[PDB]
Amino acid sequence: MPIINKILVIGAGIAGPAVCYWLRRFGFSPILVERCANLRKGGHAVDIRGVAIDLAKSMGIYKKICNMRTQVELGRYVDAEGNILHEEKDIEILRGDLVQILIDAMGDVPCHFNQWVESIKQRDNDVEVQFKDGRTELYDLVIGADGLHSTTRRMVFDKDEYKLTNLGAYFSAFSIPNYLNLNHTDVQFEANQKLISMASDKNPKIAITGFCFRAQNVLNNLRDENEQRRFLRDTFQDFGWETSKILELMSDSNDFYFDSFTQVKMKSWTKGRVALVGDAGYCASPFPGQGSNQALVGAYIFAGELKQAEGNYHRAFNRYNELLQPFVEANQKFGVLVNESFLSKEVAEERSNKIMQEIKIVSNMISLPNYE
Ligand SMILES: Cc1cc2nc3c(=O)[nH]c(=O)nc-3n(C[C@H](O)[C@H](O)[C@H](O)COP(=O)(O)OP(=O)(O)OC[C@H]3O[C@@H](n4cnc5c(N)ncnc54)[C@H](O)[C@@H]3O)c2cc1C
Repeated sequence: MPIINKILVIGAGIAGPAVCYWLRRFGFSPILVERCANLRKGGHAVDIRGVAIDLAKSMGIYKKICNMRTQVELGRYVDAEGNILHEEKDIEILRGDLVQILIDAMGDVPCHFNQWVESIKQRDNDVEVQFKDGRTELYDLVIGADGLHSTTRRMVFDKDEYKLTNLGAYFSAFSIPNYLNLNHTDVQFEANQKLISMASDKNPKIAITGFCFRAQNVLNNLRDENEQRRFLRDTFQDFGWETSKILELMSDSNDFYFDSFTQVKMKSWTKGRVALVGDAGYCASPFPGQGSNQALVGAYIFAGELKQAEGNYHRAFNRYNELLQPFVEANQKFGVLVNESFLSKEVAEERSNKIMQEIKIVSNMISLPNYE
């Protein structure tokens, strides 16, 4: 039936650039748009596991990813005065490095920045997208790759067609000058169900920080970056160790990110000519560390099923939904299990090791169909 070619992909994270790669490789014409003025490369290291590694090999990015893998030599745990409590010592790679690798591998896929989708209107034979500058454009399909808080999901699906479950924890990531001269070293301070960390590895001039904490009934409006910064500053006031200096340097950080630990549950990730890929449809929260693997696997399956459906997008979408659902369900379950213990050392480590082993295993329990 009618050929599908022109496809809008909204968001340039992991899922968006990955699905553009596979759509273009399989003979479609994806167009990538991003709301931010440039690529957002902030964020902590991610773990590429299992069949996603085979995808990286097929994508010709495996060697690049191995070359960019994290080299941290020393984990260090300290108390509020900086006394050392303890020291320690699939691919782990900084999120931004993976984003750039995927963008680079994309080839000739137009990538547009500072783009604001206002509305998405499904018509008989296409989807009409209006942008906040008044422009209207037509696409055969539209893909939300826009993350946990997906604008696309909100425009396309009714509120009773998705459920966000906030698990009661929040995290932040941002970069600062490496003022403690950490050398391939990660330092972490934990107290009172809060956590702060700082690590310098890839770049000796820069340290990436992270914050983790639990909160309930948040009064603040956390959709705004300034309110996020404010809530973080207020939560960690008087926390100890290096928190004060880190929060001071945060004012000049250009890669700030803040979010909740939240799972997205939907009976379907697709509606008509619209599909969600990655956190937009299936976020499992950071707890199991599967966000990137889900994005990479979902991208491949989405594009493959579309290729084989030869115009029948509803059939492709149904198979996409069905084939990825078991992996997502497993990941979300493991996320909830991790939640139950997050914020004796031996018991805790033993329980954590079992879950991580099981996460590693299910990452290898996906069949990747042959689309070529
Ligand atoms: C800057 C950044 C930092 C992150 N840091 C961490 C971290 O440290 N730890 C962690 O566990 N997870 C982090 N995440 C989430 C993590 O990347 C995801 O869990 C997953 O790995 C990949 O999901 P995704 O590609 O579907 O969505 P995301 O990586 O969230 O990417 C979404 C992309 O869509 C863009 N976007 C959003 N709305 C619109 C719109 N209306 N129009 C166009 N584009 C839009 C975003 O700006 C972003 O580039 C981060 C996400 C971002 C964007």
